[PDB]
Amino acid sequence: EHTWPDKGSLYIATTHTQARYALPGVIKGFIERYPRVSLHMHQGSPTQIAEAVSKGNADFAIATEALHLYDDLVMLPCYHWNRSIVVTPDHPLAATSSVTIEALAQYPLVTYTFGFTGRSELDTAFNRAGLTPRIVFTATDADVIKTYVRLGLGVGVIASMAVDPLADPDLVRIDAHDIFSHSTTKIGFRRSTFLRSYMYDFIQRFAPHLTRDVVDTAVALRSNEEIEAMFQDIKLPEK
Amino acid sequence: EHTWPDKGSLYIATTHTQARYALPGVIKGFIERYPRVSLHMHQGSPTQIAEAVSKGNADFAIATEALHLYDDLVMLPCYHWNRSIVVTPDHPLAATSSVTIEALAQYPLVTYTFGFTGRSELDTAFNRAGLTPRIVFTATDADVIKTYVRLGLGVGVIASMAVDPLADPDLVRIDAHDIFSHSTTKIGFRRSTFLRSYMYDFIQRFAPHLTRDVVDTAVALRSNEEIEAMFQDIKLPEK
Repeated sequence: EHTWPDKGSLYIATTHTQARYALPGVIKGFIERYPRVSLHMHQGSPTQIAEAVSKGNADFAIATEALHLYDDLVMLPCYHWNRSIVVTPDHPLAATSSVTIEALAQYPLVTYTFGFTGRSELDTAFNRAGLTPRIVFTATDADVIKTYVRLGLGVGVIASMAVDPLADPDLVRIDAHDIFSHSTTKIGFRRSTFLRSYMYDFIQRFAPHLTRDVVDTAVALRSNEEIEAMFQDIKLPEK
Repeated sequence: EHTWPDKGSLYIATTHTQARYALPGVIKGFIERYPRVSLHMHQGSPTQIAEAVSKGNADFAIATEALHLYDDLVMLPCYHWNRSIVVTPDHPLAATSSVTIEALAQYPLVTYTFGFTGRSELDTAFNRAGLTPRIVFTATDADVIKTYVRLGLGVGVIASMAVDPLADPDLVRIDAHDIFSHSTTKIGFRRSTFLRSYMYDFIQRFAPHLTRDVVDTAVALRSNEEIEAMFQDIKLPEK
């Protein structure tokens, strides 16, 4: 009754973070809406996702910049996100009134894999603070990070969207927005890709401010930098 | 009282599957046992894990062959594992008395990422059966695979060790051991790595049949093939 007969395919390339926490609700709304649209989703590295859209068979890249690198893709900012610190309750950090980055760097760290899903913002942060991060555990998944934090491997740094006190009781969470710069999740595709109505639809559903009018305009800019500044006077979604 | 004062480091490179399901209990037993041993664990692709041990800073590669590719690593078989089919209960497969591969290939598939964690055994299987797999979703993580299966993207093929009816109620599981050949998880390191007592200890704890005597012998074989046939007359662990 309220579905579309639109026929086609939607091939998306994304990371674990998006597919796990950002995507499922959207995809559910989409697949129900567009039954004759075959949906594909393939997890890979920022470099692999790039390839898949730049050279391969993917329609859309959904990743935190970079990327969707470069460059030679139309990039549209979707939302901002940052990190939380996860530890065990008898950890020293859990008992420190306000946690600085210096107090954090005294400890072994459990976090995302190199380059990354917001790791380079972490390393940049440590460099800027004249500090050396003791990285003990790297993984793509926030689920494994929690496990190893739970058994005492170290301090966990993950996306805040990957934290749930009802799904993760007993791990203490520490908001670290004033420790790390935020990350921007973006969406993109080749300039030659014909934008179907279900494509705009998916886009707007993932990023509301990305209406068909601003999407076509952004395409016409021929610059992902000018697309970014397009939204500098509004507040992007935060997750 | 029952711990060791042994000082050193254990740098391991593995996949999501091992770190999530095979590793945590072992690591927990290890870290408690060897407090002055700094433990590292880094998730990556079979090729990245190889590099890390062949050229990088990793001590041990823990991965399903390949690898731990090649070759130029000492490879020791740890255990055998196979796949299960996960679907929703009103799925046609869930209602088919005994599921063949042909009946499986009629459906969109949700599984591991290319090359892989037992995916090439899947593709080989389909090739052998003169069938074309409709791969819709690839991921490193069995957790995301379940989610997308749950919302109806397709049929899930995962490691059986990643299935738990108490942790995953309402997804029906289909044992597919007679559909796919099993996979062998292996462990390895450079010939030049000095084997510490905590290293043998970790090894034997991950693979009981890998005692210090069979480990040193395997090292002396100068062939990972001859190491494999060493255990052809015993039954390796199955998970």
